[PDB]
Amino acid sequence: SMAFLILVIGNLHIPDRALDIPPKFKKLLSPGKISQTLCLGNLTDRATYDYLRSISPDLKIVRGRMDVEATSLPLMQVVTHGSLRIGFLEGFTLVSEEPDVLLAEANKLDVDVLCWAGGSHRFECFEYMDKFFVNPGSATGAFTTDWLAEGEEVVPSFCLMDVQGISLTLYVYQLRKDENGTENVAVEKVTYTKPV
Repeated sequence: SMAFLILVIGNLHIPDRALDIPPKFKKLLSPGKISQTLCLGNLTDRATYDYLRSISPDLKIVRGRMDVEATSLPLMQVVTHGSLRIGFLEGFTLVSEEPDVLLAEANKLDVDVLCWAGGSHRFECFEYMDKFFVNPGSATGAFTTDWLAEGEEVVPSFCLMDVQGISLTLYVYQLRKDENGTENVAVEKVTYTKPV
C-alpha cells in the first residue's frame, strides 16, 4: 500500500499561459499514489506551488526561466531511486534531434535518467548511450513558441515513473482532443533498463 510513483511534471505556466491544471489530470494526482514529485519549472504562481506541494510529501523543484523571483529553487536536481540516478533541469532549448547536447547535460549531472522541460511542450522519451531521456510536456497544455506542424496543438501531459532496481517503467498521461471537441486521457507505457 506504499506510494511508489514519481510524478514528472513541468511547464505549467500558470497564470500567464494557462489558468489551471485540467480537472481530468487533478483527479489522477489525488493523495496517496505519488511518493515524490519532480517539477521541472515554470509554475509560476504561488497557488500552483501550493497545489504541487499537496500532491505528495516530497516535492523536488528546479527553476524555470519564467520563475523569476525563485532564488530558492535550484537550477538542477538529482534524485536516487533503486540503482538509478535521475537528474532534471528545465533545459528549455534542449532537443532530441541533437541528442549529444542532452547527453552532455546527463554526463554533467552524471545521471542515468535525465528529465528536461523542452520549450516545445511535446512529451517525448528516448534511450541513448545507455541512458534515458524524458520530457513530460506541459501538464496544462500551455502554448509553445516553438514551431508546430500545421494542424498541431499542444497536448497536456505528465509522466509517472515506477523505479525498481535498474529498471524504470514510465507511464505518460496525455489529454488528447478529438476533431469534435471531445477529449480523453490516453495512457502509454515505456520501459528502460540500465545495461549491466
